[PDB]
Amino acid sequence: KTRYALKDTDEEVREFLQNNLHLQGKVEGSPSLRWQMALYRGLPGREED
Amino acid sequence: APARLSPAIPLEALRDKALRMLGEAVRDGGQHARDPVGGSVEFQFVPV
Repeated sequence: KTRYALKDTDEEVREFLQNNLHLQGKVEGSPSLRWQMALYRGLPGREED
Repeated sequence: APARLSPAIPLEALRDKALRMLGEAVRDGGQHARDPVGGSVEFQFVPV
């Protein structure tokens, strides 16, 4: 969203779709990030490994 | 009179309680709970 706001189009998004890799931070980095990971992992209706 | 002596308490039981208290405190700190024992990190860590 901020890239789109900073004068970018769909071509730039496609080119930079795999540029970022460090965004997948550890689950212990925040006191509430464990809850989000737990709900995203351990639910029958939400399975994404 | 040779003054008096300080009152005595069970040293081993107090030491065991202090050890388990510090263990619980460090476990809570590792778990990163939002509710401190004394309402702040100071009142949880400094006295023990």
